[PDB]
Amino acid sequence: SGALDVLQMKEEDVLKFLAAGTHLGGTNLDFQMEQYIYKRKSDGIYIINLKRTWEKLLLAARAIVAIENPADVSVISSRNTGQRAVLKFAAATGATPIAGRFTPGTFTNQIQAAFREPRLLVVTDPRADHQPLTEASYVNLPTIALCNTDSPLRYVDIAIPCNNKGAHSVGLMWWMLAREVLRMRGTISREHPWEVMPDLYFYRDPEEIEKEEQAA
Amino acid sequence: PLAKDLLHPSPEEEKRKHKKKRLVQSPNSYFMDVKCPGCYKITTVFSHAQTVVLCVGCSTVLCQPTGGKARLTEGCSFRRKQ
Amino acid sequence: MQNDAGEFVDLYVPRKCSASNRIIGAKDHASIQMNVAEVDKVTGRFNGQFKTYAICGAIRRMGESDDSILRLAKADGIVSKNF
Amino acid sequence: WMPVTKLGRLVKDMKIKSLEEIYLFSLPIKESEIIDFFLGASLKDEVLKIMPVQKQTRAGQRTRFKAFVAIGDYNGHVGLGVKCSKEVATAIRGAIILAKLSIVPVRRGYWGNKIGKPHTVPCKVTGRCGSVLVRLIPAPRGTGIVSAPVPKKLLMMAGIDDCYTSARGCTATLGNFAKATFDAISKTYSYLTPDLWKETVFTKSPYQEFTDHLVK
Amino acid sequence: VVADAGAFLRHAALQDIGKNIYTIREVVTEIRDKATRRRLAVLPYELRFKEPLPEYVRLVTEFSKKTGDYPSLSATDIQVLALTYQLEAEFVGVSHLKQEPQKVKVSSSIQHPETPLHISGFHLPGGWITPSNIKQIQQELEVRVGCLTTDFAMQNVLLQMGLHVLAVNGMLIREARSYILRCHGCFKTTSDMSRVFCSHCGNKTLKKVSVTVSDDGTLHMHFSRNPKVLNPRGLRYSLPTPSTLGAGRRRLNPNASRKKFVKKR
RNA sequence: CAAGACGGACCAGAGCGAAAGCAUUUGCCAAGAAUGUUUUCAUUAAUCAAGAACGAAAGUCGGAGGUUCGAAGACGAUACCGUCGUAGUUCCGACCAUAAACGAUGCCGACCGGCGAUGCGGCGGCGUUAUUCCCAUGACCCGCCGGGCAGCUUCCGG
RNA sequence: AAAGUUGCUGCAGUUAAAAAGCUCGUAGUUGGAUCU
Ligand SMILES: [Zn+2]
Repeated sequence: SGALDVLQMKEEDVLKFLAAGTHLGGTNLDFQMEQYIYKRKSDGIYIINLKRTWEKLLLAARAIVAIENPADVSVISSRNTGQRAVLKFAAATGATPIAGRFTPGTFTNQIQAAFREPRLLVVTDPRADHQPLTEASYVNLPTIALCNTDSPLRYVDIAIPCNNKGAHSVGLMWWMLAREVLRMRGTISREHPWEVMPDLYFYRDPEEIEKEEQAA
Repeated sequence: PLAKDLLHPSPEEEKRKHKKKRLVQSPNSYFMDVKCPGCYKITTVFSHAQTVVLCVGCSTVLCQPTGGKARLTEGCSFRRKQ
Repeated sequence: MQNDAGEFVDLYVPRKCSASNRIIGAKDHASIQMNVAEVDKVTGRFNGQFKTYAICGAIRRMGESDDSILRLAKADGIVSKNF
Repeated sequence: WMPVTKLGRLVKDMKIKSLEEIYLFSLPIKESEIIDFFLGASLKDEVLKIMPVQKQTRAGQRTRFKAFVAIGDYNGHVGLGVKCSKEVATAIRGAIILAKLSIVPVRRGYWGNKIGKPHTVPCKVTGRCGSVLVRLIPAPRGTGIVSAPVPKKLLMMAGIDDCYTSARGCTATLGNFAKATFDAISKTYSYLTPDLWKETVFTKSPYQEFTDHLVK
Repeated sequence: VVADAGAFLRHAALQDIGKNIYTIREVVTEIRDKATRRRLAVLPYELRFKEPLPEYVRLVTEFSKKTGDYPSLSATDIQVLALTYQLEAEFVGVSHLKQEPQKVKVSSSIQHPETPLHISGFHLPGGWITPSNIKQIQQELEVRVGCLTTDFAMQNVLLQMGLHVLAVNGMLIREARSYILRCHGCFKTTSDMSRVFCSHCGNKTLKKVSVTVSDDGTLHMHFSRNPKVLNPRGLRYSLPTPSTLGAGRRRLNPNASRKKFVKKR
C-alpha cells in the first residue's frame, strides 16, 4: 500500500494463501467485482488476484486502525463457519462480536436491551447478513465486508475479495486482518511473525471435534 | 463504471469493439502479398475480396469469395502489408 | 449564503460527496464519512494522522462505493500505483 | 430524562453546542428531548387534520385516528408528524413526537440585491407526494406567502417570509399535500448553488471527537 | 469378526460363522430403527463390548489422515477400525500389515460419470434379474477374524492396509469399486454420496469420480475425459435480492426456454 | 378403387413477412432482411392531409366441386343434447374493407444497469468426431462483434 | 380568473375519454458535419 517497501506480499503469504484455497471464488460474478478477477480459467472457477485482495486487506486495516476506540467496532458473522472466529477476532482487539442470529432493530431501535452504536461494521458474509447491512444503511454506518465473487456490493465500502464459504479461507483471512491491525496498531513488530497459529481461528465441525480428542 | 478514461482506452478493448464504434473508426481488413505455388510473382489481394482474383502470369485461381474473408487456395503463400 | 455586506447568512454548509460532488443532505442516513489512517514510510507505524472521505447515500446504494474509495485512495497515494 | 443513545448522551451534557453540527454530519435523531433541549423554547405547534380510518373485524370496525400535525420555530426548522393511534389525545401527542423526530433545516435565500436577512427560498424547488406536486418560487420582499392554507402553515413554520406556490394533483388529500410541501422545503435545503462550490474542508465527527466521553 | 452398524441395519445374522464377535457400544446404541432394536433382544448375547487403547486409535488417525479418507468417516468408524486393528494385533503378529500407503495411479476414460455400469437391473448389450438373484445382489460379490463393514470408506482403508474384509456372505472381498465425489477447485475428495458442497473450498463443485481397490493395497481411480462434465455453461445468472421433488427442474440452466405461462416458483 | 379434404407427431422463450398471415416433396420465377465491404453516388432524408396497394372470418354476384363439418330447418328427448341436413366450409374471377385486426401501448433519432440463453451472418482459437479419419471441410466446444425474437434481475428513474 | 378542464408557455392517449388493421405517398413541418 504505497510501494513503501515494507507492506508488500511475501512468499510465505502467497504460499499460505494458495494452501488455504482463498484465491478461488464461486461460479457467479457480479459486474462490480470484475477488477478483482485475474482471469477466467476454463474449469468454471473465477480466481481472485492476490495483490488486489492484499491491497484491499491493507485498506480495510487502515480503516480499522484509524478508530482510536476498539470497543465501538462491530464484528458480525451469522454463518457458523466464521462464528467462533469473530469471537477470537474480539480477542484480537476488543471489537464487539455478534455471532449467530442477528436481532432486528439492534442498530435502529433504541428501546432495546441489545442496542449498539458502532463506528465501523465488518461482515463475514453479505448474503447471510442482509439485515445488518440494511440496518447499517440507516444509521450512517460504514461497512467492511468479506465478499466472494457472487456477492452484492450494495452499502459495502470495502469488499475483501475472498472465498468466504470455506472455513479455512475465512478463518485465515480473519487471522490476517487481525495480524495487520495488531501489527500497525502498536502491539507487535514486523521482525517476528505472530505467535498465534492460523489454525486457531479455524471453525471446527462437531463431527471433527468428536474425533479430535480421540487422537490425543 | 463512473471512472474510465474514454480518451485512452485499452488497445484490446479498441480491437474488441465494432469497427465503427471505436474512438476513431478503422477497418478490420488488410491487403496482402500472395505468392502462387506454380510461380514466384507477387499479387496484391484484398482480404475480404469479392471477385475471383486470377494470377497475372499463371492465370490460376488465387482466392475464392466467401461471406467474409476471402479463401485462398491451398499451396499459395501470403504476407500482410505495412 | 452571503449578503452584500459580506456577512455569513446561512445556518451551516453541507458536506459535498467525495465521489460525485453531490450535497449530502441532513436526512441522508445512508451516507458515510470514513477515516483511513496512513503509516510511516520507513517503518509502517500509525503516526496518528488520517484522511477523510464522505460518500453520499446514492453512490452507496448503487453499489459503486468501493470503486470510489479505491479511486480516492489512488488519488491520495494510499493504494500503490502497481495495482 | 435519561439518554439511551450516544448522541443523546452528548446532548445531555454541554459538549455539543447546536443542532447544526448534528445536521452537518446527517446523524439520525431518535429522541425528541434533544431538540427540546436545543430549540424547544421557541417551537409552536398546530394540528392540521384528524381522520378516523376503520379496520373491520368480526367485533366491528376498530377506529384508528390519523393525526396530521406540523411544528416549527419560525426561524429555519420545520417538521411534519403523522401518527395513527387509538384515541385523539394520544394521536396528537405521538404526532408531536414524530414531528419532533422529523425536524429538518430550512435554507432561506434572497430574491435580489441581498440586503438584510434572507427571506425566500433560494431557488425554484419542487416537492412530490402521491400525485401532488408543490412548487416553491422566490418572491420579492413583502409579498407574503401565496399558497393554499396548508402550505401557508408549513411555510410560516419554516420561517420563509415570502414565497410563490403552485400545486398540481389531488391537493384535496391533505396528507399528500402537506408531505409534498415538506418535501419541497427539504429540497430547498438539498439544492446545490454556486455559492456552495467551495471545496469542503472536513471536520472531526462528534462521535470521534467525543470518544473519551463514551469511554466513561 | 467385527460387526459394523451396517451389518445390524441389514439384519446380517452371521453369529454362526464367526466366534470372535466384538464391537463398541456407540455403534449399536446409535441405531434409530425400531426393528433392529426388537431383533437385538432376540439374538443370543455372545457379543462383548470394549474400548481400544489410545495409542492404536491415534495411529489409526494418522494413517486415516494420510490416506485422504479422514473427513468422510466418523468417530465411530475410527473406533471400529481401532478395535479390528487391535483384534488383528492380539490374534496375529503385527508384521503382516504395512504403512505408508501407495500413491494413486491416474487412468482416465471417455465414459461419462453417470454411466449405469454394474447396476443390476439394466442391460448394456444376457443381463437379466431373477427373483433368485435378489438375495445375491447386495454389493460386488467375489480367516479367524474379519469385519462386517458396509460403507466404502472403512472397506477402502482396510484394503489399503491389507486387512482382509468380509461381507454378509461367507466369502471375502477381492475387489471393491464405487463412486466418490472429487472437487475440481481445491482437489479434495469426499466419499459422502449425499453431500453437494465441498469441504475445503466450500463451493458446489463436487463431481462424480470412480474408484476401485484390491486386496494387495493397490488403488486406481478413474476420471472422465468428457468435456460435458467440466464446462461453466449454466453456472452464471443474476440473483434475486435475499424437498427432493422437482429435482430435474433445478438441473436446467436458468438462461433457457421455459414455457410462457409456467413459472419457476 | 374413386372423391374431395387436410398436411399430425417434428412444432419450440424458434423463423419469415408491411400487416392480415405462413408448415408434404421436387422444380421454375422474381423479391428480401441481416452480415461482410479500404465499392459507388453525395443529402438523395424523417412524418403524414389529399391519394393509392394489400387486408382473418362471415357475407354478396357469376362458373366448378360438394369429403367432412354445418347457420337456418325436419324429427326425438329434456336455451343445453342426439339423428338427418340446406346455404356455406373448397377452387376460379370480381365486390365487401370489418375484428379483443392487442403490446388494449404512433414513427424516426440520441442517451440511460446487469446477466446469459437463443436465430442468422462474420471473426479468432486449444481440442473431439466422418471406427486414434493421412492437411482442409460439415457436427460439436470456448470467446468476440452486428442486427433480431424473447427472458431473468435492479431503490436508474417514472 | 380559478381552468395545466383547450395546454405556444403548458395537458393527455397500456389498465380511467383516447394510437388510424398495415404500408406507400404529393402538399405542409423539420432536416448531419464543413468555408478566418
Ligand atoms: Zn473443494
